[PDB]
Amino acid sequence: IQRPGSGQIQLWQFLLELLSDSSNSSCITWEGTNGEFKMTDPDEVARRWGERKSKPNMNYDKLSRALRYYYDKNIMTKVHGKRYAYKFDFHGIAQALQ
Amino acid sequence: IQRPGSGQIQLWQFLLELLSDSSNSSCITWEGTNGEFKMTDPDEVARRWGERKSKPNMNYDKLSRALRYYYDKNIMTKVHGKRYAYKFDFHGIAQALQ
Repeated sequence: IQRPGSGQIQLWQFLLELLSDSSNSSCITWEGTNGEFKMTDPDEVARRWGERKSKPNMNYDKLSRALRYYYDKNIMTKVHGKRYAYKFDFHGIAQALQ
Repeated sequence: IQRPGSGQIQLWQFLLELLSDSSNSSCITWEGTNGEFKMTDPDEVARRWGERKSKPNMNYDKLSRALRYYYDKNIMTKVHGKRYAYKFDFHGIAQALQ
């Protein structure tokens, strides 16, 4: 776990940070089913990630590629049939906290 | 979030810590459905919590009462139809990380 709001934060924790504050819902919001979320403005999520990390040329293409990497790590999966929807895996997140 | 293994740890984080290590499965284990777990030896979980917190007279009666408190906080719910089964709520856990 890194310090909330920090530049060293990992992507999984950054998305949980944005989700924890309902005022972010115009760009990213919980869906209601445990751990499932949707990027209501995926370009805005990518912009905010770019700004946190000060990474030039960050965009949704790059953000989605990073999210795909979490599947193998058991930290997240995509949700099919929905737009820009993903689901956190509690089993990998618990490990990521230690 | 507190330091893993610390005496100051909260109950929700202590249970995630035990769950993160599959070798604990004789007393507490993931069920497979996202966030659901079962206390395969609830008295052993209570003993380990008692030992972490150095709380005399800790027992399953007291542990279960603490778990009930998390329902109102949106951190956990009981699972009906199953023995000693509970489910973490990602929505309250995300907040608990900030």
